[PDB]
Amino acid sequence: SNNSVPGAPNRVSFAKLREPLEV
Amino acid sequence: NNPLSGLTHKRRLSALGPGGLSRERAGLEVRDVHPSHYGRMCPIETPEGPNIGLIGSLSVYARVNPFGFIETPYRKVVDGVVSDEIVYLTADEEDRHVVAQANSPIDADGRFVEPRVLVRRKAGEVEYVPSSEVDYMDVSPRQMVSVATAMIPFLEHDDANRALMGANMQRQAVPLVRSEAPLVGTGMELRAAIDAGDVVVAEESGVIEEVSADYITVMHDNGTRRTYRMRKFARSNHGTCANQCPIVDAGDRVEAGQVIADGPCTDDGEMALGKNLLVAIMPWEGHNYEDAIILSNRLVEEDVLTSIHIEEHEIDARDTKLGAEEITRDIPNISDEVLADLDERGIVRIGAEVRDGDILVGKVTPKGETELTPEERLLRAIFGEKAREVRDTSLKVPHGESGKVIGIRVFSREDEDELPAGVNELVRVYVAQKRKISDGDKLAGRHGNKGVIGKILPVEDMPFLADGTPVDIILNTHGVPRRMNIGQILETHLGWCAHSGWKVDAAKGVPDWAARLPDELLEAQPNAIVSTPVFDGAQEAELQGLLSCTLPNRDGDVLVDADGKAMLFDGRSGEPFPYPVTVGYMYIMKLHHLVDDKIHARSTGPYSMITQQPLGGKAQFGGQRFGEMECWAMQAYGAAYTLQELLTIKSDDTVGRVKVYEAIVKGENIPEPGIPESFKVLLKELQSLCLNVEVLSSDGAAI
Amino acid sequence: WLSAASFQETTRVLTDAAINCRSDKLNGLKENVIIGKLIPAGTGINRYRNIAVQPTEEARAA
Amino acid sequence: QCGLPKLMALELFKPFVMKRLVDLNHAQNIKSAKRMVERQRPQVWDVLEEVIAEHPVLLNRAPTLHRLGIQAFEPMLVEGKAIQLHPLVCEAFNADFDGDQMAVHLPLSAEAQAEARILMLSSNNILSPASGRPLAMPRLDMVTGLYYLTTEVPGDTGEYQPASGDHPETGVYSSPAEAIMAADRGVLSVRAKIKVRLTQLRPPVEIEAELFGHSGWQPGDAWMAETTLGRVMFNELLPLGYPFVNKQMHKKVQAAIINDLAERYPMIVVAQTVDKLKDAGFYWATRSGVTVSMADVLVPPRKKEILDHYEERADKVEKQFQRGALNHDERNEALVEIWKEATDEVGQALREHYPDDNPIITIVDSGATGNFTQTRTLAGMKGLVTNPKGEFIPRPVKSSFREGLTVLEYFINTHGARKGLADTALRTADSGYLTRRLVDVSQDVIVREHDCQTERGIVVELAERAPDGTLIRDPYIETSAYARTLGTDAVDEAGNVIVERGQDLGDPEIDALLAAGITQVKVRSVLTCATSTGVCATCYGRSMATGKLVDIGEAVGIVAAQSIGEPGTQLTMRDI
Amino acid sequence: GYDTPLGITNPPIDELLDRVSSKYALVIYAAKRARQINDYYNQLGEGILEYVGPLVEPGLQEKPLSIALREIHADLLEHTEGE
Amino acid sequence: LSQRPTLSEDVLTDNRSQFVIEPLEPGFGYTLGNSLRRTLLSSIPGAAVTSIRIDGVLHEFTTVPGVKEDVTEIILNLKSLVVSSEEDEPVTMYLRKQGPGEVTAGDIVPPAGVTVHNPGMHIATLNDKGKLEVELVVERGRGYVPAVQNRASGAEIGRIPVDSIYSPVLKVTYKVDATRVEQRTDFDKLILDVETKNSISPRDALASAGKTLVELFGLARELNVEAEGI
Amino acid sequence: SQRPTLSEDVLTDNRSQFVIEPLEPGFGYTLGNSLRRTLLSSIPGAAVTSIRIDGVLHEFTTVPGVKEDVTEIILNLKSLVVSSEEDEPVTMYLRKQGPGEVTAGDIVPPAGVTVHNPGMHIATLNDKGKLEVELVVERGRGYVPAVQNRASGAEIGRIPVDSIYSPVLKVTYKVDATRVEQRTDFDKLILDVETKNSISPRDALASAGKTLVELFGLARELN
Ligand SMILES: [Mg+2]
Ligand SMILES: [Zn+2]
Repeated sequence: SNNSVPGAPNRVSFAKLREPLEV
Repeated sequence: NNPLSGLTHKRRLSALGPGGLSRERAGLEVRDVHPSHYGRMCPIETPEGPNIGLIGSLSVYARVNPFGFIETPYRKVVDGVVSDEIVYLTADEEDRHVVAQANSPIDADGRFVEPRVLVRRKAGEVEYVPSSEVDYMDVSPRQMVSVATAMIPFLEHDDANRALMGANMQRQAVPLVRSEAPLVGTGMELRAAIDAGDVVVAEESGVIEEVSADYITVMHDNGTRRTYRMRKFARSNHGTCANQCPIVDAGDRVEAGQVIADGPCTDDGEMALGKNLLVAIMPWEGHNYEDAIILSNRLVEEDVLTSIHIEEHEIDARDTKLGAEEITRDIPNISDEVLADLDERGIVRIGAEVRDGDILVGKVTPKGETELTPEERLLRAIFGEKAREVRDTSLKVPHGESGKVIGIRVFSREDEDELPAGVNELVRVYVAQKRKISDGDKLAGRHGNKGVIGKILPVEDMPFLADGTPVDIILNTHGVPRRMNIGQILETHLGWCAHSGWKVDAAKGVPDWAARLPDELLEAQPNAIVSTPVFDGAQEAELQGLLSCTLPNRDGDVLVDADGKAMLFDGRSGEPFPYPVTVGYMYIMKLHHLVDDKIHARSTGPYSMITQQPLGGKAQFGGQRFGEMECWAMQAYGAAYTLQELLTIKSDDTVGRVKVYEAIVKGENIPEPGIPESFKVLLKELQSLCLNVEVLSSDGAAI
Repeated sequence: WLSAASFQETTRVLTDAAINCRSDKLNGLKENVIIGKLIPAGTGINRYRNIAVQPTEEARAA
Repeated sequence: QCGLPKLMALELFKPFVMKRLVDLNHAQNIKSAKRMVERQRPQVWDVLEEVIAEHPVLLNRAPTLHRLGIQAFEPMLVEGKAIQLHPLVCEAFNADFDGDQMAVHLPLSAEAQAEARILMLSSNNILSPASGRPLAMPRLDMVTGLYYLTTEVPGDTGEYQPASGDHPETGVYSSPAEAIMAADRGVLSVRAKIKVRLTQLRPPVEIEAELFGHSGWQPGDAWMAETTLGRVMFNELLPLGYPFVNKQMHKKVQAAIINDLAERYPMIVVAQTVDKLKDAGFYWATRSGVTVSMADVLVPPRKKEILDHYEERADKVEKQFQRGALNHDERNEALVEIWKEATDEVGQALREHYPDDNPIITIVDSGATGNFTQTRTLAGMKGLVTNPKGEFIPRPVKSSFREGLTVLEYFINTHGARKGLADTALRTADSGYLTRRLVDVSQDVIVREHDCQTERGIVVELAERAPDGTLIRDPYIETSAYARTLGTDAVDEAGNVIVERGQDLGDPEIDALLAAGITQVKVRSVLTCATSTGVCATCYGRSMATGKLVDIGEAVGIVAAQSIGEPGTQLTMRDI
Repeated sequence: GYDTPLGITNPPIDELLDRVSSKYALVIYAAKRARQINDYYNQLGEGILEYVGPLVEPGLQEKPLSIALREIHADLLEHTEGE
Repeated sequence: LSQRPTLSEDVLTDNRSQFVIEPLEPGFGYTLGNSLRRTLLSSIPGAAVTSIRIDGVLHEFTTVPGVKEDVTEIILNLKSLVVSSEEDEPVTMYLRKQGPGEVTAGDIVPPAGVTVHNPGMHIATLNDKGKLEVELVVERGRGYVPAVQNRASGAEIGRIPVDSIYSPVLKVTYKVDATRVEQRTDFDKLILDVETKNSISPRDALASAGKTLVELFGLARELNVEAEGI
Repeated sequence: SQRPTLSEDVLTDNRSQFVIEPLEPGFGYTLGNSLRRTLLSSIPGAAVTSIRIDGVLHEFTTVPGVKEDVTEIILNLKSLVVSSEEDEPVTMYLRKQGPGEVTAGDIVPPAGVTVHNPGMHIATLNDKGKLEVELVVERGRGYVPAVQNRASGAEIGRIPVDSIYSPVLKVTYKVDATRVEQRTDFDKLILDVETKNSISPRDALASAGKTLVELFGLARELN
């Protein structure tokens, strides 16, 4: 799971770039 | 107003206040965008009124160092290779290097793919650069926006005006009674929701002991138990409702730092400011003409846009020298039926629906001791009812409110409650109604496309789809190409694709238009929630290709074509429309401009002793003001009698208003407007300054 | 003088007025509003405000 | 009419409801009756209908820039909590429908009521005071409707065909009812070239002269029109006996028709035909098929080809900056010329590529709304965007808003939009100040007498004769010498008079005066009156709202101040 | 030739303006007569009856002003312009 | 569940009449409206001219020698000839005239079963010294049937196809207003408008279309027994 | 050629298609639009008008030992499907104590009141809480605001509810035409009805047919 949050419902993403640092 | 509004309120950069430049003193250059805000203060988000540019909002990644400057993180490219270590730079340190943007093509090593990179140099300068002169690079292509801006799908497709109204408007959405997250959204909403603090998170890891509506009890692996309350129907500051709902099922394993309850506006731990609605873009017999909106009755019957609004009113028992007031059940000259709702205490019992004018708290002041009037001695003598030492000042329901009495609260001197100096008991009362949407409430999408609902059709009149689903909202065409923001059309297309699910042609191979499409996206199940970040979402070719692979309907057929247009049937006529209309889904929110708040009328009322004009206010049904350009309008008409009527008997002259009211109730002609009582006062004041003013008649003699 | 006294320098204007013992007529909308008397334009001028209406003699009741 | 929330029209008329409510005897005493209206008892609504049956009310929306900003409507009752405006008064009230709010005022006296019902009912102020043009005319969607209902599509369905040889000729219809039946079975498109024979619509002025011999034309006679069924459908609406229009219903043309109606007919006729136009327009705007989808916006086919040539040109200017032959500022100048020219090119290309049937072309092209530049930025490049100073940035945004802008283009672009917002928010108040000064200066100017009888007039130049031949009508006569009443008698080069002294001017007489061959006339204006107070009517000219002589007692001064000071929020700049 | 007028728009304002001298005059003209017709209903029970009742036939629950304009259209009244 | 009945008024002119139907259950305005219009225009039987046959016409574009009108004008005038017939077979009637002057509609001598309802209609204006002979074929039908949908069945040298108005009714329009029945004020008032040919009356055609529609909705009513009370 | 027109039936358990033919040309869309418009608004049904939770005074509160609050329970009850035969308000009961989900098929109806989806989810019960409700079922048509309980003036314990007594769900149609040049020109309407399992499709179509024969019975009359 790419998302940091434990049990977050997942959204497929139209992300072309990987994010280096989390918000 | 909701989670997003609070989180935005706390991240605010205000320019005004004690110890700063004035609002009138700040030149027009202080208020506009500066090339050094990039990545610290959002250029898009700002208030729209007269404080434009004077209140910004802290950017997403920006953070403040000790001294008091705002820093933004970069990553550093030593020699054309991008590092994983990140440095926070201030605005003056950043001016000394060369910063390349997050869209630069990168290898897997971090090697720069092209010879020349686009970069920002010094202040307000953009230029290509050979790959060696590149020192830093941006964290994320959405580094330059705020938190509210970050939740606008297809934000690089709108203009700055409509983007501004979109960001601005999201923080005035009313939380509904149910929430669903948007079918198309930014990666921003899970993060924003968890941070803004209105979801309950789980502190440790453990197993759910027991779930209530009131509390969750967690069992740690350590052995000790943590119980979380959920405040139920709290009156938040802005009259909307706050509600927390345990989201997890009983006997489950919860990770540390996981969502456990769903605050107002949050679904599943997600910033949900509206609902998903089936929209079709066309004009429909001038009911949505000029930016109004046509709503389908299904919403009002299903409660899709119902809200809960909780009021409070407060009255108290303060000492006067004539005596100490008191809050008590019996009240002189009020029948028994009217006082049925109050109890023995004087306060209305919890759950009795109150129409306006009703009594909520029954209080009596010890009436100022005058003599008992003789006419009143015979009037009260024939019946034998004494006007006691007390007049009646009971708390009453203002006009235009209704609902139930959910909770009352009282402060006393005996309880040991802290009280204000000179008051013995304070009483508040909460009344909560449940609003369904109707005419004259404001709706808005996310791209600053506001609107009032001008009509609600009955379910069987909405243009309906080839399989008999009627659309829900009919948004006119003429405001899309004029605002110059087409993010809403793309949000609709993508939205329809999220509704039906899709399956690309991957058996023959992957078609070219989906080369860079992620693998999890090749094939979605109906009603799958996608995310498209800001400045990095679905491209055009990818959207258009997604509209050819939409899953066929449960009847077997496919409803929207390669363009996104569908065939609609007219509910009234029953014919098909002569062309395909664009249907699809959209995310609509119910703003906080409701017709029940913003309606006041006033035939007469209570005046103010000194100015002698009708007493203002929305809460005392004050009269509405008649400025000076309305007088110039009057005089350009030649309407002498209307303007002379407004200026005299409708505001100032007491004699006039009494005579007009009386003549109207009596059923005779209203007196023809003469000379204001104000005139004689102007003359008494000019006669005070030893000037001598006389009035001359036609002949030349005084009067 | 009645119109002048409302714009600025009330005391000055009034002083010159009161020495001169000058009388201003009430042509003009500004002055007329200030006193509160019907403004002399449209349905305010005297060749409209003073009308009489009789039922025509030819009209003979039942 | 107008629509009035019944919960608010109960409060507003409260005393009247009380009088009628003790009159009925529902309440024993008036004081008790007032109590009854406070509890909204079910008997009061029946009375509150009677009370507002024939009362007038004043609607108003601030800020009032001009006199038509306050207008009087006869109120009807509605459920709900929103006031209901008629769609044709958003031009004058300046009202969108996205949260605006309106005052309601109730004239109480007999005098008040009368003059609100005669002097400022909406059905009386169809023509704008500032100019003799109609404000309350079909406007935003109705223009799309009546544009789609009058387009003639060549090659459409059931379209007329001339028969050669054995085959019969189709597409000729005996009556309008017959072509409606044909277009309901589906053999006929609402807009194909068909040859009807019409009997209830006066033929055009060129055809009437030869078909009916200039002996007249009367309802009941038949002449063969050669139009599309939509245009016949459109002539159904405008008043009876009006000659038959037969061209595409652009917004200019609807304007021309409404003026032609307003100066040749009573006010009730215009007031009704405008309404039949509004309704038939709303009907057709729906079946018009104007929608915006992502496949509608087209990107121009050779934009890639154009931006390479131009971008390379600017590259040459850049190399000349490195040489040092062009100063920094001169480099700015050259760049701004390059990208201005390139934005022009892409704009034009995009205009050629677009089909005529496209909704993005059509919604703007009929004059319904919008402007071609916005369509350009939507489909081609956004072009040069300006600074926080107002000066152009030598960098040019090169992505369409359909495409998406790069974070950098977007940031660069914020400036112009934000500064536009603040500066419009300044313009409105500043214009308001200009209006206040302009009211104070001419507070005194009123129509005092009917005719001061001078002989001094302005000289107006009616048309500037071409040196090569004949004459050329001046561009702005409709502003210069139209309401003007003729100051002297208009002697021509022959002994005869083409227009006489004291007769108002109008386009029939301006065209007579023009065909005569006299280029200048001396008219009678406010600049040369000779009255003690204000101006006399005969030499102020006709009025603008009415279309007749201005009334003795009107306050033309305040009206002219409104006029000049109101379109000040639409002025802009882009040295002096 | 026109559609039949409805509501407050009847009677047509052109035919009204034909009787009266100028647009402003029709207002005072109407409001005085309507004031009278309002007075007649209170002088009728008791007192001097110097004002003449509503001339053309008044429909039910019609306002005085409407009766007024209705009878200005019938040429039942005459006015003397101001001084 | 009870509903108050509804009554229809009639306002009359020569052949046109307005009907009004009030007061209807909210939202039934269009329900009854569009279908009632389509039945009035589409359903009722009637008889019209279908094909003409003019004597000295080789091909169509010519004009019949010695007439003022055109083949197309002649066809439009015949297309307006109001006819009634009580037989199903395609009857044939001739028309002949001579000398100077006008040839009106009453001038055809119809065989049994055919009545011309406006005999004062104008067909053509003949100059002097010529005789015209035209043959007409009358048929029964419904609604509007184009001639092109008829076209040429088989081959003929001098046949002409003529669009057919099988209709008693000519133009039906309607509008739906909101009427205040009670304090609710959502009830609907339909305003129908019907203008017919000479051969039927509007107050009669409305009854015809109403019976047709009752027999059509009757089927769904035949499916089961579920009450609805007045 | 004149043939009377009759409608065929195509079966599926909850939603059936119908076939009406032949018809006059162009007449198919309007006819089907009528049947549709009647179906969606005017079939008699039944629903729940007012509920009564024991231990609750109004909608804006909770119960001890329930997972959801009162508004949530009401929002589940809006999906109940209840068919009633009597003509006057009838009362149902619902009692469930201890651990476990409580579902729609736990109501104890009177004689003549059925609950057609007895597997619908109402609420979840913790071990601490025991739920007890009484409901009132009246039969109407269309949709009805909840406020209509408040002007009655009943006791404090009673909550009004919204009422949707519509038993149709999804109605559509499609018109298959024949446009040949010969006389064989006719329209073929194909309707489609889908109900809530409270009444069958043929049954709803029957009620709407009845309605329309009534509304045309006064308007076919000779003038
Ligand atoms: Mg607005
Ligand atoms: Zn003059």
